[PDB]
Amino acid sequence: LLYMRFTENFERAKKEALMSLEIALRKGEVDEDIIPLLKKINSIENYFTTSSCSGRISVMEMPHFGDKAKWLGKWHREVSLYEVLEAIKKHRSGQLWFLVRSPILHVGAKTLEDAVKLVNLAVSCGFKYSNIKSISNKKLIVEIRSTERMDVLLGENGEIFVGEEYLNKIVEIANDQMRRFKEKLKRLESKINALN
Amino acid sequence: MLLYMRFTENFERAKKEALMSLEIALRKGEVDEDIIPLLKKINSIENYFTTSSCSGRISVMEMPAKWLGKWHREVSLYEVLEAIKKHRSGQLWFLVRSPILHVGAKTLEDAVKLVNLAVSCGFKYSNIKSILIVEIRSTERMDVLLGENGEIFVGEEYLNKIVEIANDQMRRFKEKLKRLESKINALNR
Repeated sequence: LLYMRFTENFERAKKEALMSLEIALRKGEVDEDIIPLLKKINSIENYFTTSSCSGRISVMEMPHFGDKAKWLGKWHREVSLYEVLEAIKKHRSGQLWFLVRSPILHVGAKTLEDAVKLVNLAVSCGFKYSNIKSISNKKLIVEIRSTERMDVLLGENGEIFVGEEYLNKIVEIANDQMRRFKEKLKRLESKINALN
Repeated sequence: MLLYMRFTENFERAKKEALMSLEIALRKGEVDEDIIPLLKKINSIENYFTTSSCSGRISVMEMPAKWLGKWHREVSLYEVLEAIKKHRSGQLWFLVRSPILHVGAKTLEDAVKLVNLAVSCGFKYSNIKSILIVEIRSTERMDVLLGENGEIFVGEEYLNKIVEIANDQMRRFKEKLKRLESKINALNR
């Protein structure tokens, strides 16, 4: 590690990140929910954004938990029991899981001080799992993430273990968590202005 | 002020206090035996010291939290079932948590070298935390909804499967801890 090299390389790193975002947007590959937030972060002089996401609910099958797998259903919105049931109907092999995951934002910072300021702001907005993920000679990345999540086993190798009542309760909680993620992202967007 | 050569403020005093806290924890057996080797190795390195740390854990809890059961080892189905029977209100969850270590470091270079090594050993969520300190953490976390407001939604067969998967994670945790401990010597100069 070369001290202060990421600061020296910041202008370059930001320009490259902006080009990547510009194309991603025009290609319709960015979760629309957080497009406003990403544009806002990039409008602040000492930061830029890299690959990010706004939260997800998924019905997927994998050999063993943690070994991320095949997505039968993937949503970054709240879902209905119908949508989930349609995904479940496709289950054939491995462990079938219903997963809820927090949004994840990766942000480059010009200095260590800028990074710590952002981490502290993110935590204040409800993203307790925010921190400095990496420091290299090219850039310093801050990761913003929340603690909410769910991992429910739905079946294994074609067999389904749950019924409609339990599935209804799981979807209810899942949608509550998704609602919280969306609320926290909007809160962060409104407060990042303080970074100036 | 953030100083690269003074990453963890008052390192000397902090390490002296941390070593004192570890001595007490060891004597009362309040230290997860699974992480003892690693903790001792990290503190033997001049540029580091460990603080609030823990090994992987399985628990049953309810929140609107109240812990109904807590274990730092592979659990049995029956001890988990008994914990679940204590559920009365709120959301009932079965949780699996990765071991977590907090490490102080003399310089930023020391902190980054440790994060990079930990990540290479399987602790992908290792990072630099603002309180600055290094946090070492893995990814095999689990949060399973089991019931709500006194009503359990799952049966014993289902719980047995969850317990088996949880124990599989705990074994994976032990494996990663051994790999990290066997490589931590590289940080010495």
